[PDB]
Amino acid sequence: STHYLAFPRASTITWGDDTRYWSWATVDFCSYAIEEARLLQVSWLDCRWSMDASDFKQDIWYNASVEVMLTSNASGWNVPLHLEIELPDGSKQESQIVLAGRQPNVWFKIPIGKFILRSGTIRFGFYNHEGNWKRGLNIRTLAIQA
Amino acid sequence: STHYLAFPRASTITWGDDTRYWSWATVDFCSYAIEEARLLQVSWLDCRWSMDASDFKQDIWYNASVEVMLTSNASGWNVPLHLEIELPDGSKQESQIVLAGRQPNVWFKIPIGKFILRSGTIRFGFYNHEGNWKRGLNIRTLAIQA
Amino acid sequence: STHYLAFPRASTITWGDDTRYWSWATVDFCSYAIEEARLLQVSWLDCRWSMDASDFKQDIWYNASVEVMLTSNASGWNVPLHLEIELPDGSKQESQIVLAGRQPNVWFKIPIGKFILRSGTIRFGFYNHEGNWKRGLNIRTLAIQA
Amino acid sequence: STHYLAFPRASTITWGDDTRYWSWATVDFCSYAIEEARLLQVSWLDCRWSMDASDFKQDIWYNASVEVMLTSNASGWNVPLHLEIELPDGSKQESQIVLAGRQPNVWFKIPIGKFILRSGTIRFGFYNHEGNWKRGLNIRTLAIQA
Amino acid sequence: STHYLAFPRASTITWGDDTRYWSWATVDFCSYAIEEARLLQVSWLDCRWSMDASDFKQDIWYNASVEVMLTSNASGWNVPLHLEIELPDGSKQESQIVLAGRQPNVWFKIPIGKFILRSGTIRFGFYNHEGNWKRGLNIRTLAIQA
Amino acid sequence: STHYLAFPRASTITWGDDTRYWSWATVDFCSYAIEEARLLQVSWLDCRWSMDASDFKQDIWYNASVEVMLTSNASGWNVPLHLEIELPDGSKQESQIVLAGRQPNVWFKIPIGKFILRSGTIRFGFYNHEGNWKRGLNIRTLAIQA
Amino acid sequence: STHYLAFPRASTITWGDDTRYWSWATVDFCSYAIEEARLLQVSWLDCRWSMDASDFKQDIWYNASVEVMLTSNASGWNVPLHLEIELPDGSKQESQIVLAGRQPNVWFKIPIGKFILRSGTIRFGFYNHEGNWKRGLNIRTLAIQA
Amino acid sequence: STHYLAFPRASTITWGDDTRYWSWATVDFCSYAIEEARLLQVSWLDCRWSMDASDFKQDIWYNASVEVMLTSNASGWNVPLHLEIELPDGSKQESQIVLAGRQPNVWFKIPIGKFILRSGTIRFGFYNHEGNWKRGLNIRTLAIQA
Amino acid sequence: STHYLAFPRASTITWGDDTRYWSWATVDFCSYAIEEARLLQVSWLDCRWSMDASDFKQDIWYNASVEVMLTSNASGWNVPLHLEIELPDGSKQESQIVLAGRQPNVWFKIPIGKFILRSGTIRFGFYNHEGNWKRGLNIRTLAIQA
Amino acid sequence: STHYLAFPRASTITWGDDTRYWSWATVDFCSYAIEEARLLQVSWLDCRWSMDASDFKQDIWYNASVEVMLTSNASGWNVPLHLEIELPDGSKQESQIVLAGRQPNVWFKIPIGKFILRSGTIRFGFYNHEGNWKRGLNIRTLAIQA
Ligand SMILES: CC(=O)N[C@@H]1[C@@H](O)[C@H](O[C@@H]2O[C@H](CO)[C@@H](O[C@@H]3O[C@H](CO)[C@@H](O)[C@H](O)[C@H]3NC(C)=O)[C@H](O)[C@H]2NC(C)=O)[C@@H](CO)O[C@H]1O
Ligand SMILES: CC(=O)N[C@@H]1[C@@H](O)[C@H](O[C@@H]2O[C@H](CO)[C@@H](O[C@@H]3O[C@H](CO)[C@@H](O)[C@H](O)[C@H]3NC(C)=O)[C@H](O)[C@H]2NC(C)=O)[C@@H](CO)O[C@H]1O
Ligand SMILES: CC(=O)N[C@@H]1[C@@H](O)[C@H](O[C@@H]2O[C@H](CO)[C@@H](O[C@@H]3O[C@H](CO)[C@@H](O)[C@H](O)[C@H]3NC(C)=O)[C@H](O)[C@H]2NC(C)=O)[C@@H](CO)O[C@H]1O
Ligand SMILES: CC(=O)N[C@@H]1[C@@H](O)[C@H](O[C@@H]2O[C@H](CO)[C@@H](O[C@@H]3O[C@H](CO)[C@@H](O)[C@H](O)[C@H]3NC(C)=O)[C@H](O)[C@H]2NC(C)=O)[C@@H](CO)O[C@H]1O
Ligand SMILES: CC(=O)N[C@@H]1[C@@H](O)[C@H](O[C@@H]2O[C@H](CO)[C@@H](O[C@@H]3O[C@H](CO)[C@@H](O)[C@H](O)[C@H]3NC(C)=O)[C@H](O)[C@H]2NC(C)=O)[C@@H](CO)O[C@H]1O
Ligand SMILES: CC(=O)N[C@@H]1[C@@H](O)[C@H](O[C@@H]2O[C@H](CO)[C@@H](O[C@@H]3O[C@H](CO)[C@@H](O)[C@H](O)[C@H]3NC(C)=O)[C@H](O)[C@H]2NC(C)=O)[C@@H](CO)O[C@H]1O
Ligand SMILES: CC(=O)N[C@@H]1[C@@H](O)[C@H](O[C@@H]2O[C@H](CO)[C@@H](O[C@@H]3O[C@H](CO)[C@@H](O)[C@H](O)[C@H]3NC(C)=O)[C@H](O)[C@H]2NC(C)=O)[C@@H](CO)O[C@H]1O
Ligand SMILES: CC(=O)N[C@@H]1[C@@H](O)[C@H](O[C@@H]2O[C@H](CO)[C@@H](O[C@@H]3O[C@H](CO)[C@@H](O)[C@H](O)[C@H]3NC(C)=O)[C@H](O)[C@H]2NC(C)=O)[C@@H](CO)O[C@H]1O
Ligand SMILES: CC(=O)N[C@@H]1[C@@H](O)[C@H](O[C@@H]2O[C@H](CO)[C@@H](O[C@@H]3O[C@H](CO)[C@@H](O)[C@H](O)[C@H]3NC(C)=O)[C@H](O)[C@H]2NC(C)=O)[C@@H](CO)O[C@H]1O
Ligand SMILES: CC(=O)N[C@@H]1[C@@H](O)[C@H](O[C@@H]2O[C@H](CO)[C@@H](O[C@@H]3O[C@H](CO)[C@@H](O)[C@H](O)[C@H]3NC(C)=O)[C@H](O)[C@H]2NC(C)=O)[C@@H](CO)O[C@H]1O
Repeated sequence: STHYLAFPRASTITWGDDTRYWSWATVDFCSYAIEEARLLQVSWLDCRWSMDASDFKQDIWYNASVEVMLTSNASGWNVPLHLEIELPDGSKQESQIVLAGRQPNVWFKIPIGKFILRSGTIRFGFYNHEGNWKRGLNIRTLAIQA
Repeated sequence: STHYLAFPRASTITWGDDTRYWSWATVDFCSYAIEEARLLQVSWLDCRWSMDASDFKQDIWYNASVEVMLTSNASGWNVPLHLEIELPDGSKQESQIVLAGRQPNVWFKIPIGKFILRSGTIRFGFYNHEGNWKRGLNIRTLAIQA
Repeated sequence: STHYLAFPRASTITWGDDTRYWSWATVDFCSYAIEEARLLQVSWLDCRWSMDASDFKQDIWYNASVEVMLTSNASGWNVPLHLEIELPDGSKQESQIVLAGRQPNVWFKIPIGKFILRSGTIRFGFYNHEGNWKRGLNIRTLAIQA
Repeated sequence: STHYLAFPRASTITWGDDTRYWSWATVDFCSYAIEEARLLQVSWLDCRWSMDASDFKQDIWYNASVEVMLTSNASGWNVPLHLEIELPDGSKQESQIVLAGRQPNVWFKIPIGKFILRSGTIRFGFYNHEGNWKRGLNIRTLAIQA
Repeated sequence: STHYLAFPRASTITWGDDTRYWSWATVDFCSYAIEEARLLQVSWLDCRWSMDASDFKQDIWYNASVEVMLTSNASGWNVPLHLEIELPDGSKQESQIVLAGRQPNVWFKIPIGKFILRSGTIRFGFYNHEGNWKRGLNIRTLAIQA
Repeated sequence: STHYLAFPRASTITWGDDTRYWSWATVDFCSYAIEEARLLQVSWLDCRWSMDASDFKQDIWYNASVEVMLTSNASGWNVPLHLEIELPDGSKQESQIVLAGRQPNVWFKIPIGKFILRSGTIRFGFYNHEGNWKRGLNIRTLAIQA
Repeated sequence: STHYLAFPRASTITWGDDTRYWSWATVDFCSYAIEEARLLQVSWLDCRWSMDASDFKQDIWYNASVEVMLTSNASGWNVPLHLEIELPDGSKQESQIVLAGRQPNVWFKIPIGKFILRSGTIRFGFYNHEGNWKRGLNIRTLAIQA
Repeated sequence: STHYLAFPRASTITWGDDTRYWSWATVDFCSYAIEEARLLQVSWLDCRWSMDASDFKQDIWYNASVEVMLTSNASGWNVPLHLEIELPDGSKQESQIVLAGRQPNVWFKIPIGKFILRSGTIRFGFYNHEGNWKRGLNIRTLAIQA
Repeated sequence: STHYLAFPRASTITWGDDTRYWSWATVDFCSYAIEEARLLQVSWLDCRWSMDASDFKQDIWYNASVEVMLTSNASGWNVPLHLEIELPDGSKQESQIVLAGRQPNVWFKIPIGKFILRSGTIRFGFYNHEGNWKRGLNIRTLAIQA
Repeated sequence: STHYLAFPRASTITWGDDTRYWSWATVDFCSYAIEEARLLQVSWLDCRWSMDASDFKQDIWYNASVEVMLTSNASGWNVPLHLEIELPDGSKQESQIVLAGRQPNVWFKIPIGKFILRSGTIRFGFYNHEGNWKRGLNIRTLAIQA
């Protein structure tokens, strides 16, 4: 069951405020006004939510997902999209996914890992820092469940 | 626009795990499994979410709401439901609302106050500690917006 | 806000007129002479007000309460006191309360349910038909509010 | 002894919802929240409670009163205030009273007549339909006694 | 260019003053205090502004719009919302729109027709008189332009 | 609360169409295209909106204002600007204001009087007919409130 | 006591398979997966279960009910919904009900008549063939009891 | 998804009406009154529902189950319980199950076979005709699904 | 005579893309669409145009100005606004101006210095880095003349 | 929106300084003194602005236009006017326009192409090098927009 939904405005997005690279659109989500982050083009693709471990219950397994959509204009996804949960000790749940040739214009949930706590910043995010242009990824929300 | 939804499982509820007083029900909320906290009866009514200030962006006004529903069986609401945001310094946004004779079986958003930052625990919650029995309040989510 | 107060004389009470089981006392209620129904002892405990739906406004949520007092001599309340609103179609808001170990000699409002109308008899009441003796309940009024 | 109190919200008041002519104010009446109907000015003065005969016990004489207050701003009462109980057969207990030069700011009970039953709508009310402006009548409650 | 903005208080709304069906909320509109008409529920949905033809210039084409918002609680809009301009000769610009499955929580301008004059009442409005319940339409203003 | 905004295009302005004396400029006003009337120079300064009394609700006090701006080039305002509401009976709410030495380049609302109805043309306007040149007054809108 | 429950998939529904007019939704009913028939809109409303008399015991009175729910979007029910049991000889138990202005979002059982046997098709159903659009009826099950 | 539930009263049970061998108990099943068939003891164990093929849709695969419970007093189940669907042509889907040493006091669904149609009696049932005593099987319902 | 006009979009503005501090508005400038940079509030006030020396003619004196407007809401200008032209060798034309108590709502041209060339980046700008809040400066254009 | 206006004095014009062929005239442009380049007659028609790529923002599409006017004395335009943007790599946006038989004495914007950057001279210009005499073209400004 879902503990937190966090919307991309609560995240840090490199070039997030620069309309050459990113855009925002107001939409309804089960009666709540949210803003989707809509990637036009960027090379330093980086989206991180920062939350404290004390926000979460200890001695219980959490899983985290990011809900996204590829547009008809999608390109540059022939590279590994790195998925990361950083715990307060400095350790990392590292995984990757390749978004190339997935169906456009449907929402899908990318799992970004699992964690358990036994106080301090937890980072949830995805990134690709390579010199190619990523285009046409829409971000809806980070979900944290237990 | 909505930055965080936090579901009652992420909160501390006095007698929350005791099926004499509280129950839980799995439902769908925009593709996501959540559990509604469904009050049968309690005298110490207390629900608190704990989040850290570093979860939030500075130099911007946040408002916080709690989405609830009264059942057909609702009673004991002829008392002030106290609403509280506690900031890290110990200071408090205190307000109250009276839920008696409201429409049952419709979701409504109780505003619990505003805050702005210029690091540390922020508490979002509602409570009534009086010796009467509160009955038939369903809790969906805490919403934090900016 | 309160639409109708109905005093126990306007109700049907099994054995109401039999001074072995029930008694009446004249008192003042806000400038108005009323008679409290004071249960000495009864096994068939049954109190019903009958009012017509056309007495009430449609497309609005009503709640109904019964104001009572337990005496120092109270006993037999370790049973479910059944609470009922019967609508004209035959359908029922069924709930219960247990009066055992409440404070004696203070007025309290028992909620007996909620209703909304979209013509015909509406019944408001409480009953316990078990073979034990209920003792020491004083009834002041049925309140109907919106 | 009092069988029913009915508050003006349960009644039909011509222009009742129109704040050019009528207003409402929340006050307490013996633990119960009621709304007083407070006439600012109206020419078609008409207040009617509708209750069914089956609400009442047969073979017993009922009397009905309306508790009102004139304000310091009272005027237009140099006309007959018509008092009426309409029985289900269509027949009417007609009387009148002149409110001019009465003490302001004290509650007084206007008797509006008597009835006995041996099923159907009973109307309790007062009216004046003349082209002058009635001002400064506050209505508390209809009382029905036996 | 805009000749008149007319706010819903200047209009006739069936059940407009009845808080079971309609509500009002004070908001700012470019320096000016206006009241939005916020439909909770009604079956006889009818909103008409009445203005005289002499208010308007002759031998010039006017267009008229009504600015509205659907809430997240919107329902009953799977029926034709009738749009009408009645000229003083009795003739009518009749059109309709279906509001079902539109984006909630965004203002949009419904065009209600065009007219040209070559003295007497002009009616601008929208209605649906069917026995279903319309819910969750907020009305900002009628605009008349030329 | 505001009932009608009327823009200067809906008014009669002596020499309004003559670009030696008056000019017009398209601007946005809360999403609505309006045209400001911008006085360059005129001696017969006269601006009148004509609306019918039946456009307005009876038994309620209306106030009317005209929102204007003086430019840096303002002059000839060392005379009384006459403010007038003409009612259908022929009677007039006459007031005046002196615009000399006010702050330029800020919008301010000139109150032009009050009226109540207990059918026919109502005129709202301002004028000065003296042989001097009035210069540099920009007109935004007539507001009618209740 | 209940002899058969028959779910709408076992019935014939005009336009049942056409998602412009009807939809289906999988839900749980006491451990059993059923599909509710959910009317969006249709003009030829017709739902018939066909069962043989030999399915049933002779010399005993059966009653049949259909359990339905009106949605918040309900409309077109200001017409008689015809209720019909056709026996093998061709004879019919004809009755009707009007669903307009009933509470939405609660299950209720429509009785569709009675039969007794002393071999061949029995039809249980409801229909309305008029040119208006029926909307927002959800069907759970036909119940046959004795 | 479930097409028909058929309760044991609709079936033929050898010695069903003889309280030495079988008993019945009224219980609630998702708001419907049903009677469980509760085997005390019998040697000729035989339960058959009879329905006509025309009750069912052709060219679609049906499966049938019987929901039962073994009591703490269960015995004699160390034999094959024969499961049978007889089609109208006379052909039979024959299978068996052994109920010995199953968990008592939990409902479980015995599959009794599959069928497809390309008019006439279909028999669904289970039997054991051996001379031993079967004891402590409770029958809830036959389910037919597609 | 004017050689180049450069509009604030062509410049770097600290917090320029952050709507907490800066905003943009589309306006017409002699038939050309430009965006005015409109300061709401900022502490690090910094605006720099970057152009290359090869953009300019050598052996001729250029002067540079910035056209701005203070709003009615202006504040924090009781500090020196630093004006700067940086030449490619690293040398700087430094001057300052105090904007406090200037006329609001009129465009004025701030001279930011002079330069002459005898290849490389030239920076034209104004800044104030002090910890107070600057508010209500609108920027139209940098002008370069010779 | 417009990023730069560049006036013909900032450009190189073959024979620009020779009053046999070209002339200059001081005029006002939105408060700014500019000089129009007014062609009397020339055979080598060539006008080039030189700006550096670092003057412009990367990863964004720019379009460039030249605003001109033909005089009543215009002639020699029965040839292709070549339009050119040269990028630093040496590559070219080549297009052409024919100015013969256009309206004289109105400003019009000739688009000269589009560019995007992913450091060095960018050339914007128009030319015709043929041996005929071009006459009566007035140049106002190069506009660069994004
Ligand atoms: C050269 C190549 O392979 N392709 C180019 C892209 O690399 C380039 O993207 C930009 O790359 C720079 C350099 O990595 C990014 O900035 C760096 O990354 C982070 C920003 O948070 C920071 O830690 C580094 O200091 C910073 N180094 C710099 C400024 O060089 C920059 O974010 C990328 N820009 C964008 C818009 O994504 C793109 C666009 O510049 O061009 C390709 O040709
Ligand atoms: C007697 C009466 O009228 N009311 C009874 C209620 O008081 C009682 O609810 C319990 O009340 C007690 C005292 O208010 C609660 O105790 C407190 O719990 C809080 C938070 O966990 C703790 O901080 C206090 O120190 C603690 N004080 C104690 C233990 O005395 C207790 O939580 C309430 N329990 C519930 C389930 O609401 C109920 C049931 O005990 O009966 C009423 O009749
Ligand atoms: C049996 C026992 O241990 N306790 C006795 C009580 O049962 C008994 O109360 C009386 O109970 C009967 C039946 O429960 C009540 O009679 C019923 O009355 C209602 C209408 O009032 C009618 O619908 C029923 O048919 C009728 N059933 C009968 C007569 O069998 C009766 O009201 C109860 N009386 C009182 C005063 O409550 C008490 C009192 O006699 O004695 C206990 O020992
Ligand atoms: C002119 C004068 O001396 N007095 C005016 C009043 O007559 C007038 O009061 C309004 O009078 C009309 C007519 O009596 C009322 O309309 C009546 O309303 C009733 C109830 O709904 C309805 O049954 C009648 O058919 C209807 N008569 C009609 C339609 O003519 C109206 O209710 C009165 N208004 C109020 C607010 O009481 C007032 C207001 O117009 O002005 C006096 O000057
Ligand atoms: C003479 C002086 O000092 N100032 C002159 C201004 O008076 C004059 O303005 C014009 O004045 C005339 C007379 O007041 C205006 O004409 C009047 O207009 C109204 C209708 O608008 C009409 O009912 C009157 O009959 C008419 N008066 C006449 C013609 O007798 C006229 O509108 C004014 N014009 C303007 C542009 O405001 C100006 C301009 O003529 O000149 C000054 O010298
Ligand atoms: C125009 C108007 O007022 N109402 C229209 C509706 O009538 C129409 O519903 C369709 O109506 C037709 C005619 O009644 C229905 O077809 C009929 O019904 C059965 C089919 O089971 C058949 O036995 C009849 O002969 C057949 N008559 C024909 C085909 O003419 C049809 O089922 C209705 N459609 C639906 C989806 O309910 C609707 C939609 O067509 O439009 C209204 O405007
Ligand atoms: C029965 C059904 O299908 N739905 C019910 C609705 O009919 C009903 O709303 C009320 O409906 C009537 C008629 O549509 C409306 O009465 C009319 O009011 C108008 C405007 O005042 C007037 O012109 C008509 O003369 C009058 N018709 C009558 C009285 O016969 C009435 O305004 C509606 N009320 C509301 C609140 O919208 C609603 C509520 O009763 O219930 C539905 O079930
Ligand atoms: C003797 C032994 O070992 N066991 C005894 C059981 O046989 C007996 O149960 C009864 O068995 C008979 C024969 O199996 C059953 O009669 C049969 O009933 C069917 C269906 O009606 C019918 O087709 C047969 O003709 C009939 N067979 C006959 C008459 O021979 C009978 O239904 C069984 N009864 C019960 C209650 O299950 C029991 C009880 O007599 O005793 C065992 O000792
Ligand atoms: C403390 C006080 O009275 N004033 C506060 C403002 O100073 C503060 O504005 C921010 O101030 C900081 C400190 O100078 C600025 O940070 C600097 O920004 C420049 C430009 O990017 C950067 O080069 C410096 O490294 C950086 N120093 C840091 C971060 O340590 C910052 O830009 C200012 N922000 C704004 C919006 O102007 C405001 C809120 O930011 O709070 C005042 O109370
Ligand atoms: C001869 C004819 O039919 N018409 C004559 C025009 O051709 C002539 O204009 C001059 O033309 C020459 C050649 O087109 C131009 O010279 C060129 O200038 C460019 C750059 O300015 C340079 O790259 C070339 O090297 C150079 N070519 C040479 C020198 O051969 C010259 O610019 C033109 N002059 C003008 C004023 O446009 C005119 C004027 O002499 O006379 C026509 O009759």
